[PDB]
Amino acid sequence: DEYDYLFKVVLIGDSGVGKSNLLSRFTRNEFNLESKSTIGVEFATRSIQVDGKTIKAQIWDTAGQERYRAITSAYYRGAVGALLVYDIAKHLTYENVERWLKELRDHADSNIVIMLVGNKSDLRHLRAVPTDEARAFAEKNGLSFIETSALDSTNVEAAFQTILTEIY
Amino acid sequence: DEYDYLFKVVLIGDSGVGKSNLLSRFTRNEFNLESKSTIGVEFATRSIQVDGKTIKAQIWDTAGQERYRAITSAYYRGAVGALLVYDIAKHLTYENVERWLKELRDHADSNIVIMLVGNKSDLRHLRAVPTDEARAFAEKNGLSFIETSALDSTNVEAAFQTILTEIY
Ligand SMILES: Nc1nc2c(ncn2[C@@H]2O[C@H](COP(=O)(O)OP(=O)(O)O)[C@@H](O)[C@H]2O)c(=O)[nH]1
Ligand SMILES: Nc1nc2c(ncn2[C@@H]2O[C@H](COP(=O)(O)OP(=O)(O)O)[C@@H](O)[C@H]2O)c(=O)[nH]1
Repeated sequence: DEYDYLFKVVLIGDSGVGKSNLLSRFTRNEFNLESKSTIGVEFATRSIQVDGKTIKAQIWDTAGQERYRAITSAYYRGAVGALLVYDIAKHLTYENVERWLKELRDHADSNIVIMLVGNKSDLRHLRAVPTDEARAFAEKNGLSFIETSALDSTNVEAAFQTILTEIY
Repeated sequence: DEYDYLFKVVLIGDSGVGKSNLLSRFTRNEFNLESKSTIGVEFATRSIQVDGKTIKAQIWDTAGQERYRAITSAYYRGAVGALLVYDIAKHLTYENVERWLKELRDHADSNIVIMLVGNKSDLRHLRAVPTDEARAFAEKNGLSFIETSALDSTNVEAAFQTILTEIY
């Protein structure tokens, strides 16, 4: 309705890291243990205050199954921010971060803000990716970093708040 | 990208009529009693080889929640087809059809192909909307008509095939 800006932010990362739940957690405060992730591409909006300004954060997610030219273009088109997500309890998903970074470099707009997100922090008892290793990688590649839990909500609001503030 | 044509078809109608399940049926022949409907807007693609050609039917669905210019325009933009859905066991969802037809009128392309769909035909013992009446309304408005059951699959693939044939 009435707002100041509209920013599109896309979620990327291995399937199963919790992208659909970061989306639902942030935009509707909903979480599902048994995934209700999109079968294709999905986006939902959340209005949030940033520096007094009302921003409509339109968050995108995908199963990544469909990759024909048209859909891949539509996904990144206009995106001013990207949350590159991995699962702190699954090292493989972090090992794939390098590839997702290249993906963004090959399809995203040049001015896109990227933030590395280690999701499922509530599973720290089974941690597979040391916070320090991920943070160091984040710094060396010039991008913000934070660990979240869509499950218990820790840092979810902060994560989007941060990337949105970096874009504005 | 190796198809011949890309047709965008949108699903509209009251929430709870079964749109997310028509989408899951059309794309993966799957049905969920426990709704996995999108929380905002989502689209998935179904590939079908017809006339030696290969067509990608990009089906869109909506939660109907988010309602702000930007997204409303993007929803109908480029759509060559529309499935206007109601629940045959809930008379109110049928009453709203006329109002849904109005939204297509001033938001969708004038030449968009519209098919009226009476879903949940498996709940015949709870029917609230007589078939002949719905069909008469469709007839008078120049709309195709069919009753489906995303739950037991009846006429779902046929409804899809019908509108695509009308669009192609
Ligand atoms: N423990 C835990 N599970 C999570 C978290 N976020 C998502 N999940 C779960 O992990 C699975 C995969 O999540 P899904 O959201 O479908 O992620 P996607 O495939 O990346 O989009 C589901 O079982 C979720 O309930 C989280 O922060 N903590
Ligand atoms: N009996 C019956 N239930 C259905 C049918 N299609 C969908 N449903 C159910 O009715 C509810 C509403 O469906 P949902 O797909 O989320 O429709 P939406 O809100 O229009 O997008 C869900 O519990 C579905 O499982 C159908 O053909 N028959």
